[PDB]
Amino acid sequence: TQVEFYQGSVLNPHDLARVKIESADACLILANKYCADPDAEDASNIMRVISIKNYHPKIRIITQMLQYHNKAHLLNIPSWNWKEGDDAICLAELKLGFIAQSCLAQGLSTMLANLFSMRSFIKIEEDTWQKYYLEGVSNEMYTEYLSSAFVGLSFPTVCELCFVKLKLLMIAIEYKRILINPGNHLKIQEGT
Amino acid sequence: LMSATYFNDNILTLIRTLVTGGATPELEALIAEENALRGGYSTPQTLANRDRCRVAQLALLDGPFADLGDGGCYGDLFCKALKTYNMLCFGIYRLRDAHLSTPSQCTKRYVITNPPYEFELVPTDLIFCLMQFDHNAG
Amino acid sequence: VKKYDSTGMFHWCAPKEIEKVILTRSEAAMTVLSGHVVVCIFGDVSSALIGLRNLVMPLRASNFHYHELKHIVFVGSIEYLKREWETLHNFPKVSILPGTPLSRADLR
Amino acid sequence: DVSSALIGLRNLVMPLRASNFHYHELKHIVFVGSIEYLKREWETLHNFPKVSILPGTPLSRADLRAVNINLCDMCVILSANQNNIDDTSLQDKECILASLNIKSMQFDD
Ligand SMILES: [Ca+2]
Ligand SMILES: [Mg+2]
Repeated sequence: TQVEFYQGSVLNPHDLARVKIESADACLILANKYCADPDAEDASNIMRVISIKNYHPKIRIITQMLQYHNKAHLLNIPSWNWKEGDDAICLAELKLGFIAQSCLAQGLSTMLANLFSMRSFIKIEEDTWQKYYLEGVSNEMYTEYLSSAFVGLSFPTVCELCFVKLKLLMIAIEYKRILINPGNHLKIQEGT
Repeated sequence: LMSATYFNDNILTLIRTLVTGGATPELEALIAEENALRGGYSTPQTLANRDRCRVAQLALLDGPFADLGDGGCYGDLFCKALKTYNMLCFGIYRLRDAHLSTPSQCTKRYVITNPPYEFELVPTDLIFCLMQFDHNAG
Repeated sequence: VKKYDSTGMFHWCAPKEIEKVILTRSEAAMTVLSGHVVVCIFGDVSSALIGLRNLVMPLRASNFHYHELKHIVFVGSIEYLKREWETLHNFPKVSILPGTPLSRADLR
Repeated sequence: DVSSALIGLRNLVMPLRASNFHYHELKHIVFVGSIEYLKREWETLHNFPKVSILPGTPLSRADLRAVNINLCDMCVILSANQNNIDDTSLQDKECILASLNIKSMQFDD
């Protein structure tokens, strides 16, 4: 009841019309990260993007790019708009950024990776390292518009109130834009 | 990332500004225009928007965290650090054999994400920290 | 001479010559490298590129103190380094060492 | 690239030089591409005037700004990779990419 499949090529406009792409909320393109020739796969994804933008230019595209120089080609497409949500997740760029962040602080790559991954709540009877690790990993990063009761306070105050009362930990907010761990001088507002 | 990139469109730019270090769209526009990075003369305006929170790790073995780290709970240390140093602890970088009674020579540590308030803390633990910045340290 | 980006949240310096920052066996021997970052590249003439700019870009974020920056050294076979150097000649504190990362003498 | 085939660009410039047009109506010719292919085919293009060669890639915006593409009389796009690429839909790689790149270009006047 959640997944349907259809046979067709992205380069064919009729197949794109069959799946009612004009009413689709987004289009997701997956890449073969283990191809023998990365350039060929990057180019094939480039023309998949070209075809889907040719059919519907306003559709949202979330696609993987194996290389940064091939990623820069997408920025030259007239329909490729970052404001709309055209997200070219660059595997090489993000992996190198994670490696550099691990260089700044070891063990941060796994901390970031486990946040994006949806994990259940698993317990282990015996006291091992895996028990504590699985307890930690079960936490994911979510986003929510905050309540109006908090308005009129500072971000650290709301952090303490959420951690002590609601058992919730805040890392970033929006100021009336994304602000990561804003200082005590910033004040929360309505619709945060 | 895809699912996380779909259910919240700002996740990718948050990752790029927390990992790459503030990849503003002006820089992306410049890169797309030039296909590379070129030199330029200094501008005094580049010294006011650099005050952010840096990510790093800090040790509980010494310093003012030792007293609360000698058998204390995670919640008390987190609350005290948040109150005092504008800290934000989102995980513990704990040695694999730290919880074991037998003292080993192992050094590598694992990550526990978002430990509870009543979580028992070990003095030899490392925690992940978000700090401020000062512009006159050079 | 560009030490901050247009927004002003990054570190950078003037371009340098290819041989200006390359350290040989002896040049690495006298020059003491401590508190730095080692990066071991494997590849050959037919190997593909990587895009190492994003590996060094966040290390240059300006929300860190300048004295907290880290030297960067790369170790690999000189063919691949000279192949990709066209995109890495504009960054400072970048050393290139020909050879193989499997050699113990190079790592010493 | 180095393995790409030749084109025979003489007939591209030959009719522009027809003498039934006024001399002041002639047009400068600039080519943009990777210097390997240009030095490969230059043996048949060293005898013509008003012919500029620019190393690089046509997908680069800076190169097109240097050429002053917005001021040109006409821009044409040719790919020698139309033969080495096996997949039919992929032989129009660079032509389509560069066409969309120039179409999406923004210019200030
Ligand atoms: Ca969970
Ligand atoms: Mg159904």
